[PDB]
Amino acid sequence: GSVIDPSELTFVQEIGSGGLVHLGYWLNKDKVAIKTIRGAMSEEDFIEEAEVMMKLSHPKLVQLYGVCLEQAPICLVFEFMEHGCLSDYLRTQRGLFAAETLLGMCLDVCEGMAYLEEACVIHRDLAARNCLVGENQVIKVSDFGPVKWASPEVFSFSRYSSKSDVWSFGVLMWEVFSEGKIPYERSNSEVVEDISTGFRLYKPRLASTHVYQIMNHCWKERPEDRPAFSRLLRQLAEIAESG
Ligand SMILES: CCC(O)(CC)c1ccc2cc(-c3[nH]nc4cc(-c5ccccc5)sc34)[nH]c2c1
Repeated sequence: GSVIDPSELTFVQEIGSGGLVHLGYWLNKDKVAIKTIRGAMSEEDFIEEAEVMMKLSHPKLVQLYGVCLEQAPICLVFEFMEHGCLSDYLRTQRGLFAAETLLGMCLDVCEGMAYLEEACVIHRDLAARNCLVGENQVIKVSDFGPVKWASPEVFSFSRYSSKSDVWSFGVLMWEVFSEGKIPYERSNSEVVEDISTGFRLYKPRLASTHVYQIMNHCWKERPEDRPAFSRLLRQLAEIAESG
């Protein structure tokens, strides 16, 4: 449920585009991020994803205040994340990040994805662009309600599972350690044929041998050979404890 009246919301500034993302206030008190509809995408599916997001509670997942239904275009009322999009945050603060900080960001994404794995929810589009940065560099997973991030089962047979999101997490891990670099920067059919041949993303300078090894385990051809998010969480924690 959670229905918000349009008069309660106050639009301040446009902060994102795709629909549009606006910085605003709810009841003239709380800082909120308002996601308005474009056109493309169904109005019911946009609300169906919001109902799923409001039922999943984890400190590493973005929380929703409510939904505006009365006036069209309809909108989602999200909590405001101070530093915004992860991919953009990595590019702006490039060269200022330490290896420990970048690994800490990957552990935050893996925490939220381990919760979704147990709750049997497939993300379908896990990327650095769909991750948000809050206060004290805390990373939260969004849009949990593009073949570069897709696994061989997805771009050829459209088989979605928890192991296909593991492949996406491997590509996400590459974006973090490369400090916001575009993966396979190359057309869709060019990369889809490159992956099957045996070509993967190169080793980033900031990432270590143990970090890149975990990325390749996520990049395994067979879904069964890839480790689960629950296992990956403990493997990433072992690197942070030692080096
Ligand atoms: C310096 C970062 C800043 O420029 C500050 C205004 C910025 C830019 C963009 C965003 C977006 C957010 C944000 N907070 N919470 C959400 C949820 C979002 C969302 C978008 C699409 C689908 C689902 C959720 S975007 C967002 N905070 C920002 C902060």
